Amino acid sequence: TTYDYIVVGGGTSGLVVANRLSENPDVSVLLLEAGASVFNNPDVTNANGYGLAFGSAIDWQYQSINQSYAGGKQQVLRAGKALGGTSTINGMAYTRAEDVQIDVWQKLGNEGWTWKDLLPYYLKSENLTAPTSSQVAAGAAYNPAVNGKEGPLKVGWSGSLASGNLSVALNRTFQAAGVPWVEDVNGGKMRGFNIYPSTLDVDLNVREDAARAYYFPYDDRKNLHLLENTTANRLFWKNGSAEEAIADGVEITSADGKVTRVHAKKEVIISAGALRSPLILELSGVGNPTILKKNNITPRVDLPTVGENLQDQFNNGMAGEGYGVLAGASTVTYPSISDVFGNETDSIVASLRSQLSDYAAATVKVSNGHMKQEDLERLYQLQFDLIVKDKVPIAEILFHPGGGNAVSSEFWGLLPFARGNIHISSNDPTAPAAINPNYFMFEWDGKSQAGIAKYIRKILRSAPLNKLIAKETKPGLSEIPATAADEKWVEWLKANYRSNFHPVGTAAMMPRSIGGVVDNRLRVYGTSNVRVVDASVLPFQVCGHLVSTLYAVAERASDLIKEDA
Ligand SMILES: Cc1cc2nc3c(=O)[nH]c(=O)nc-3n(C[C@H](O)[C@H](O)[C@H](O)COP(=O)(O)OP(=O)(O)OC[C@H]3O[C@@H](n4cnc5c(N)ncnc54)[C@H](O)[C@@H]3O)c2cc1C
Repeated sequence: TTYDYIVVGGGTSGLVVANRLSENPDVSVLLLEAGASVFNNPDVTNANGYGLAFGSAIDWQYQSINQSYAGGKQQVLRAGKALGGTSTINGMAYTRAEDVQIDVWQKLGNEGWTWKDLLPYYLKSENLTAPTSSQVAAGAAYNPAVNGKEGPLKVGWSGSLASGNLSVALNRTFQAAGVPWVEDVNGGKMRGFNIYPSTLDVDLNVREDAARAYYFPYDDRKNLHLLENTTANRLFWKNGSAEEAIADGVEITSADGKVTRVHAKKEVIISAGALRSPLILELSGVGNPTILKKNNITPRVDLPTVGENLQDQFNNGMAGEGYGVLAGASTVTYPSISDVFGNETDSIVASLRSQLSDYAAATVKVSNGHMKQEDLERLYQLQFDLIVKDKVPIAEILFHPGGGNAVSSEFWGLLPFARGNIHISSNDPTAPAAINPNYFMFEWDGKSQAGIAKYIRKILRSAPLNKLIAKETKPGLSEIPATAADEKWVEWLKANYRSNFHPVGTAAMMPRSIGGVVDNRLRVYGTSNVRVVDASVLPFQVCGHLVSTLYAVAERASDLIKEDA
């Protein structure tokens, strides 16, 4: 039961690592996956099936604690339980990050993590199919210099894509609001309006999940091994004389309930997702001693920010009704703070600036003092500067034809300041975690969401879109009158929001001295040979949809692992 590498979690990120490490025929790799293949699951393969698998056997359906700042209700936190992980149930959108927000990773002390360093790995991951003439006419575009042609992840546009009145009107309406069309949001500058591509195999007309990309075309490799329906509980350690912890292997529970062990000669890579990887660490004795001791776990490594620094987004939705049939492309708009707030920007900025130290003080308490005031002030300053000085997008706004006369919009603030945490509730590896994203904790988080909603209301009634749109239907003017105060908007947003399912930061890549959990090679502090490679390591949220960046991070991590070997 001994392998060179064990990769825990055959998901979006884990499959990349397993693929790349097994390129060396003399290296054995074991993948552990709690779920199973969805190669033949038609609700996964369905190119238009986003949403169908929600609440099914392939959705973990994690649940938050009461969201005390958001009206008190608990929230489902969805995630894929499948070979391919969350890439099997997600919305398939392929968008990246702002260059300067990846550059911040190196600024805060993560050597080698910048846009210029990550770009080659975005390229390495990707195989973009160029749009057809009909797709071009609909608005599909790309910058060849920033798209890969040979990577495992197929990317492209739907065969159903055709030009229509709605997407043309949106282009014009956003341009009139000062937000122009851009050919590609994936070259490090995201601001603009765009007919975005998807993780789609256009040759087959199926969802391109991580397993179809990185696993199945390679499953004849004799040095790559997969255990499906197999849950990793925790790591166990070599018993020696030195302080530094050396992982010996992983304890697993199989479908028949048998608990056994597998061993790693080189390293254990944890890729179980942002809502599981930190828990695996805690159960292994890597985490906050107070939490471990409450659960009768002896610390192997005192690393009290494991599970801290959880950052997620929340989304809301609006809708309109056309005079007639609405048709065309699905579109994304990434507006900056000044795009959303216009002439009130300076006042919004002044208010936010006056709040940063107070946000930090509140977050210190969330972490029971394990993130320091000074450190959080500096982290929040970096985010503030991205918003205010670099003018990174503060919102994602999707517009979709909804069939017939319907148009829907789905939107979210990209960079809320709220931080929460996730922690084990017991030493029992089956026990649900206490998950607390702290949605709506800070004024900016709700105020920006309300600003975005108000902006969308304005767009729906602006020229030339207002020639197509008869009225707003959600919330509509009955539910939220034209003269309603911001509190009415915030109350409505709180009553109707969903998690955006973009949790990051629970094993954050930062210097240990500022509260990081992993180093710049993704190695867990205090260990020799344990890495986390998944959304847990992102130290801040990004502007785009996560898989593109997670694939790139895992591609780069794979090279770092090989170099260390
Ligand atoms: C509904 C939804 C829609 C989304 N929309 C988009 C979108 O349109 N575009 C986009 O880019 N991103 C989207 N996202 C986000 C993106 O899909 C995820 O952030 C990303 O897939 C997470 O990758 P990961 O490697 O961190 O974890 P995952 O892909 O979740 O992988 C973790 C893997 O570990 C397994 N696992 C967990 N615990 C254990 C255990 N103890 N033992 C063994 N295995 C375990 C899981 O079953 C899973 O396969 C969406 C997410 C959701 C939930």
